[PDB]
Amino acid sequence: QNGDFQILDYTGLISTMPRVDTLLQSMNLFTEHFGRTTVARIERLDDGAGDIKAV
Amino acid sequence: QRGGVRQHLANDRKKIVNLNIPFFPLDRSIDRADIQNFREFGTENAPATVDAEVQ
Repeated sequence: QNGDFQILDYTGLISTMPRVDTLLQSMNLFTEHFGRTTVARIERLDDGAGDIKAV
Repeated sequence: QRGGVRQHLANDRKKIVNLNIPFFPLDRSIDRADIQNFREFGTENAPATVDAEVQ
């Protein structure tokens, strides 16, 4: 800064970035579907349970 | 009468005209919303294509 007489040499650089979470992704809990329409359908089939008896 | 006065002819006639011409424009536009989620209205499930609207 005191003029061009003092030729300056290499200088380093550092940076900071915001934190990013990876817990849920690391756990592998979510699945991805690619659609066409803006609305997504969900279809939940429910089964029925029972116990057999001797005859 | 013979030997006296004579008779003379008239002259011709001319006319000139000028005219202008009108103009007829026609324009239209296409937006995303017209094909975003609208079924083609042809086959059962073919999505709407811009080409069909262009035609």
